[PDB]
Amino acid sequence: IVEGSDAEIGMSPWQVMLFRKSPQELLCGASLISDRWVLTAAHCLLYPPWDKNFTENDLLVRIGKHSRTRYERNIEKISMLEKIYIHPRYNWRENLDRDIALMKLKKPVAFSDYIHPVCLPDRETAASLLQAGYKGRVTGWGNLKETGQPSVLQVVNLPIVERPVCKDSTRIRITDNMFCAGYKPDEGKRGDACEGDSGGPFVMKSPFNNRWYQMGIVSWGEGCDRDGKYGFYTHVFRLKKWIQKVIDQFG
Amino acid sequence: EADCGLRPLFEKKSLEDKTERELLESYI
Amino acid sequence: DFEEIPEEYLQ
Ligand SMILES: NCc1ccc(Cl)cc1CNC(=O)[C@@H]1CCCN1C(=O)CNS(=O)(=O)Cc1ccccc1
Ligand SMILES: *[C@@H]1O[C@H](CO)[C@@H](O)[C@H](O)[C@H]1NC(C)=O
Ligand code: NA
Ligand code: NA
Repeated sequence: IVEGSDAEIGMSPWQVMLFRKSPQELLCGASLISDRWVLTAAHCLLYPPWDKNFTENDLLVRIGKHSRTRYERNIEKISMLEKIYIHPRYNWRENLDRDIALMKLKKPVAFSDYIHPVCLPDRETAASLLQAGYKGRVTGWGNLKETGQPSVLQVVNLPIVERPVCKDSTRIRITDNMFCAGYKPDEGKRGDACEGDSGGPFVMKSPFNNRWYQMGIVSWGEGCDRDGKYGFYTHVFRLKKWIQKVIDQFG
Repeated sequence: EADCGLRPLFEKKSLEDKTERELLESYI
Repeated sequence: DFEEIPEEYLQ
């Protein structure tokens, strides 16, 4: 996360770290959506241009974390993966269209002060909140700048950007399964996700019921926090039919 | 599930985090 | 850079 701040304790209790077994290293962010299911970006698991194609046994998820590097004894919980599900129409070839994946845990994780699931948006909450100017929050342990790494979880609040502005900022083909967020060059404030934040959540707090909803997944950007560029996020609601299908048939 | 999105150390205790108001204020 | 995690999770 670029130009963010240290998270407060328990600020993002749905935050999940995707952790490589060997070598032991951070792979990505992710989010807890129930006691057995974790949501992330497809490119965290499958990205052929970078020779990335992880299997279940390659990975762990670490839940309830704050420190990036410490083993947080008595606080974090570490889970093995039973199964990975990637969206069947995930487009890793071109533009990361439908950049979404689910991971089912081998065993349910116990909730605590530091571990708690985020909500997924219904159609109405999505319609109400996914509007240009409305801010969401992005969290992760990724790089602090494009060209370094945080001691603890970072957080940054960023405004959703008008779709034409998103489109005009890039040569990449944007789709309805993405939205973009970030400040404009003139606005003064700045901030962005960066490498390592991939797969983490873009959340919004509904003013209707005071619950946190995951509207987006950290997906892609040209560099990090570049003027005139924006961060692109998987549109969780647009792909919720797939999410529900997977959970309903495999859990 | 039914309890999703309500943080034990914040919403469940009626405590606000330091920047959530920035979000609320943007929801015009 | 990372602190070692308990062996039980790598077994
Ligand atoms: N670039 C850091 C960054 C910045 C903002 C956000 Cl939201 C996420 C991220 C992290 N995501 C990533 O780094 C992902 C991983 C695969 C390629 N990728 C990119 O962002 C690539 N961006 S890119 O090369 O400028 C344009 C691009 C976008 C999609 C497919 C191919 C090329
Ligand atoms: C990625 O991994 C799976 C399983 O090991 C494999 O079948 C597939 O062909 C690989 N490449 C992809 C999905 O592009
Ligand atoms: Na364009
Ligand atoms: Na920017």
